[PDB]
Amino acid sequence: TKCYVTPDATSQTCPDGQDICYTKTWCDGFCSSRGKRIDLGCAATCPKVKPGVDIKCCSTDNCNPFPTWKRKH
Repeated sequence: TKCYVTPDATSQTCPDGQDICYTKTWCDGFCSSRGKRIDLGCAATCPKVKPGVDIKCCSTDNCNPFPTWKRKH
């Protein structure tokens, strides 16, 4: 199982692997720093090419609480 964001339910799905939680976005800090951002997936590698979008990956499962919201949470 894994994480995600989509704050609605909890946010630990896409079993498949094995893999990671990846969240990639746009902004992170002041633009919309209280929704969201973020598209996420069931990973497949966080490399190191990024312009301006915030990309985080972490192996594990659920990684992730960090639903964060507004502030947490």
